[PDB]
Amino acid sequence: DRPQKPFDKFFIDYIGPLPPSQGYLYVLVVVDGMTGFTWLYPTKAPSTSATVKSLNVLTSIAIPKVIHSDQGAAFTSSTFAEWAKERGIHLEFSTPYHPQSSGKVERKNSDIKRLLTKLLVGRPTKWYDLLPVVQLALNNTYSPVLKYTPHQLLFGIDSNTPFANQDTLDLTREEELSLLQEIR
Amino acid sequence: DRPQKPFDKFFIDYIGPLPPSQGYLYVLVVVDGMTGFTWLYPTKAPSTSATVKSLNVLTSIAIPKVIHSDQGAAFTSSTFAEWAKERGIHLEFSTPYHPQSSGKVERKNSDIKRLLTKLLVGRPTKWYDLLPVVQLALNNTYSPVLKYTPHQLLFGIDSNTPFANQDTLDLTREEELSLLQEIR
Amino acid sequence: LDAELDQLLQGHYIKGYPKQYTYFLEDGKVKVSRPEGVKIIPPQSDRQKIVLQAHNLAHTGREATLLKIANLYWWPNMRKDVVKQLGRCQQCLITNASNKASGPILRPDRPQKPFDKFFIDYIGPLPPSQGYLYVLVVVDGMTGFTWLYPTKAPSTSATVKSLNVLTSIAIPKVIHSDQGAAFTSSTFAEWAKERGIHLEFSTPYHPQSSGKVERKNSDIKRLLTKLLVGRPTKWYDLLPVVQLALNNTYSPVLKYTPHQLLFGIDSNTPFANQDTLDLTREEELSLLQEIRTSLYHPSTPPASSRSWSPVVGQLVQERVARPASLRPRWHKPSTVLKVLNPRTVVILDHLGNNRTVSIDNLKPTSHQ
Amino acid sequence: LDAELDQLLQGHYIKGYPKQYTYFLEDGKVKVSRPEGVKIIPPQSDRQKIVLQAHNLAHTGREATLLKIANLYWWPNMRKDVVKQLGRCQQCLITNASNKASGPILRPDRPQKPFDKFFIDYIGPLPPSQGYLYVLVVVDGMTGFTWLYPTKAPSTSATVKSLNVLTSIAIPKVIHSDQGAAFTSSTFAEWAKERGIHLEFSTPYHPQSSGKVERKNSDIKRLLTKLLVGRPTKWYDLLPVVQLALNNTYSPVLKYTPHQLLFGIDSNTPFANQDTLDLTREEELSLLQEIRTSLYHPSTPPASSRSWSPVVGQLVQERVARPASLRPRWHKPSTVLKVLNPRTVVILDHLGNNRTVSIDNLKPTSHQ
DNA sequence: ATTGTCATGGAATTTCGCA
DNA sequence: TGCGAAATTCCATGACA
DNA sequence: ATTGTCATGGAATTTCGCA
DNA sequence: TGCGAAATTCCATGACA
Ligand SMILES: [Mn+2]
Ligand SMILES: [Mn+2]
Ligand SMILES: [Mn+2]
Ligand SMILES: [Mn+2]
Ligand SMILES: [Mn+2]
Ligand SMILES: [Mn+2]
Ligand SMILES: [N+]
Ligand SMILES: [N+]
Ligand SMILES: [Zn+2]
Ligand SMILES: [Zn+2]
Repeated sequence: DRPQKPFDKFFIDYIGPLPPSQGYLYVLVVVDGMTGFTWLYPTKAPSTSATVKSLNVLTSIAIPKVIHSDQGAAFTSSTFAEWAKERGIHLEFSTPYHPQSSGKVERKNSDIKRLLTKLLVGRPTKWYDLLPVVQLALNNTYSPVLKYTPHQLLFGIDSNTPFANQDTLDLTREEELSLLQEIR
Repeated sequence: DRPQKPFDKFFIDYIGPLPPSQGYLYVLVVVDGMTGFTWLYPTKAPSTSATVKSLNVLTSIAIPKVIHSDQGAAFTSSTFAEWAKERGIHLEFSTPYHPQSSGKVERKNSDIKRLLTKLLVGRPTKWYDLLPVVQLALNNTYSPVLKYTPHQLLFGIDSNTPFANQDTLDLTREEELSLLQEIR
Repeated sequence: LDAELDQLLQGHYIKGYPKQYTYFLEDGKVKVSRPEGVKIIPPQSDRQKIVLQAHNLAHTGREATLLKIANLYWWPNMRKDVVKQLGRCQQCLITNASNKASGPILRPDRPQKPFDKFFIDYIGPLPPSQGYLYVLVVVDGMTGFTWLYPTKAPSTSATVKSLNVLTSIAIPKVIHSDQGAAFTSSTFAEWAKERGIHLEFSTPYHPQSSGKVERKNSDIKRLLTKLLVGRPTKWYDLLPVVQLALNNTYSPVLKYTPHQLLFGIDSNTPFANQDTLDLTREEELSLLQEIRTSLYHPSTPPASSRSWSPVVGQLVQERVARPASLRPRWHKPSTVLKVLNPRTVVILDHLGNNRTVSIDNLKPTSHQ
Repeated sequence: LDAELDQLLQGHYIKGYPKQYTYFLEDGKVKVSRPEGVKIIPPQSDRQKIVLQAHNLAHTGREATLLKIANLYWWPNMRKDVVKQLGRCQQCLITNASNKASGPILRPDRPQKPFDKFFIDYIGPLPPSQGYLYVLVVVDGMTGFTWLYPTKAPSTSATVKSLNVLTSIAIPKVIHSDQGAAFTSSTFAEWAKERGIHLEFSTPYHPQSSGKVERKNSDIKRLLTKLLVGRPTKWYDLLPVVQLALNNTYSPVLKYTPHQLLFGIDSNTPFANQDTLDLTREEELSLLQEIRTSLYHPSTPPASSRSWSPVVGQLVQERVARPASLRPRWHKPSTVLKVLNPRTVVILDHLGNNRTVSIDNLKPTSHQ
């Protein structure tokens, strides 16, 4: 078998609904399997059309051989199937209720969910503007298993934004009490 | 003494009043002394200002050393004197009632007056348009004394409009009777 | 196709496919092991489609299209098939730029006499001066002597009014102009026929062809600009001064002013030349006849290292005149009917009309 | 003057006036008999006035002014006095063209890494497509990899919105642009400082300086035109296709696509290159590091036979940016404070402000 | 059925003034 | 039959469209 | 305080296939 | 150790402003 490469496989999923931010409610999440590189796209719905609209942006930069997803409605529609067939992208579904990705991908999704919740607090409504910085953080985060960040693996260089202060990622005392206050 | 040259001396005079033609009533007449070359300019009056306006056109092509004229009001005004002084043109007047020019110039003026009257008949009113052709005729007319036309002497070449049919210039029977009819 | 490729798998020799390489079957396709790697050999019947798909990604030229194909395939003489398609791709043919220069310019003979040929043209629009917006410029080809007329428009009617005044002096054999509306109108044609004047037109969109007068426009504008420094642009009253000033200015290469070339003697203007004071007019005119014939004449410059010259029956393309945004800069290919001179041709614009056209507005169609 | 000319009439020798010629008095003026003829020798005190009157007829240069003067006068070293006046004539200095070319262009080093330097610029306006009129183009200097954003205006705000999306991927050390309103605004400056991005600006009116992106605009427009042949110019929906198409197109001189230069491996697009299928990612990234360093780099071309290079303290003139009709194309003379490189200088624009300026927008002032 | 041109000012080359 | 300086000629450069 | 670039397709040069 | 043809490299030309 040939070694794993960037663009071999993109793992996609929806997160949300979230509180409204500049009209957006969801985040489509794309993680390259080999590098762990993440792209995020705000959407108004977890629909096929929001998915296609977002993936059209990404697939103007790079096209994956395989897209992997759960069996969400957005990804199993025949429109989404027609879309992938048109681009020579093979679709791949985890069996229902049994999400399988990979260790590296699993951890990344955990990081994403946790990192979002962290800053989604105190400013539940301003996350749209924060998506850029969230991605830079996620992509310039050192990988314990590999000696390298996703940025390094994707581009083959150091980046001009290393996130040297590997952050807490856990919720402080004021945030737990005001996350229990917002969800009241 | 040095031989005579074009631009040595321009002989100017007014002819008119004529019947109105496109608003014009007079003809300023300019004849180069050495070549016999003629320029004609329609004016609305025999004034200094009409003279200056017309001579400004001519003197944008070539400037004479001397202008000769009779003692018409237009030419003896101090405005006209200021004008010539500005261009380094010396003014020269014939003594009153004794017009003297030169044989060549005298004959040319006769031709001009006669040629004008000839075509000024039957169409007393359309002479404005005819001034160009009148001048070409006058300037491509062979000079008995010299082997050459004014065109030839001025430019040193044959012209593309030779007036080979040296014309009658006298008034026919129909024209005499209709010149006696117009002047009724 | 399947026929030709079969004889190959069994190890017999086909012209084009080198015998020293080994050809096999794998995954249902004929392959070959080449220095760079293992490439698929498509059947001849598949090849046009492939070249086309590769070319169409970004409508790339020879090498950039080849490099896509060579990633997956090998077959004999691939570039030959690439070039075949480029030569048939309408979209590339009418959008790409040329990379061949025009042949070296002609230096037509100076008209032999004053009044043999006039070159005329309009300058403007200019900042309004006394209601006037344009200048008619008339340049005598032999002498350079120039006449200037302010107009309200570059119209036939204003052209005729000014030329009636100028032709009072002399009628010219020929008047050369570009294909401006003022000069191509039937009214202007009648006006010239009426007078024995032959109209000569530049090829379209090629002001180099009116170079004599275009170049004079430069001097006219340059002197006008200088005289107007730190004053409002009231140019109307200066036309007469500029006309006189330029007609009496020396050309360093000729050592004569245009006035001198026209009359053989300076008039009463500053610094009049006096060398012929002791000659008779006739002696003067004889020296002028000699001066006129011996004027410096420029020779055709060297061709550039990558120029083309038109050949009868060649496919060529005319440049689009005023191409809209995001539209091709070239017309569809057309054929050279006649080579008038190495810089001028008649083409059948495949409508098909005869057009006389400068090679500067032509490219030779690529890939034959 | 009258003093110097007197010693001459009595036959004694003055430096400058050759002794072998005979100098006399006539008509109240000192004269001399020279091969060409008899010329007046004005007193030294009259000479500036004369040169000036001759120059002013048509604001002529050296020879054409000389030829007027030599018609009437002779004195020692006339051209020296002519040139003295030309060097002081404001009107000629700011209106005449240069006749010296710029020194040969620089070929700045290719940025060493992706994201070291971005070049950005606007294309448009374009025929309206879905309400959009412009395209923001962002080109990575090392790779050529290009991003495209449709906008309604070439504004700061639209620039920021698109760059926020792009910088999601990576932040660049430097962003190079021209002095467009969108890029020089204080809002855009804050946006860059906020992110550790250094703004680099082209010298004004010198798009060669943004050559990397200007050149990419050509490819973008050229492909858009081809895809729109015989269809209405609905370009909005094609930006994404064009972006992808160009990022995956080979440069024949490099033998790489910009995508390859950025990632070291093709993605799932047609004709993907497969040479590194058996390498590990790390082996691939190591071969890419080597590929990046050994790319062809062009060298500075030969100077043209008549070029100038700037020298500190030299008088030079900046080209007027958008000169009005009948107005000078050059500013008043100014001084070279510093030679940044042979093609770039700081001048004191005699107001006096420091301006950094390309030599392409400079002429060296004539006659010292 | 038509076609580049020529002012400009440093440099290169020729001529002049003198022995 | 020669030298230094001045004069003249050469000619690339750019601008008219 | 900064700086030209690179797709294109004939031609020139190098390499390949074969003896 | 050389030949004819094919492949590759060279590079002037022009267009982005
Ligand atoms: Mn899901
Ligand atoms: Mn009278
Ligand atoms: Mn015109
Ligand atoms: Mn710009
Ligand atoms: Mn024009
Ligand atoms: Mn631009
Ligand atoms: N000719
Ligand atoms: N550099
Ligand atoms: Zn094409
Ligand atoms: Zn001046």
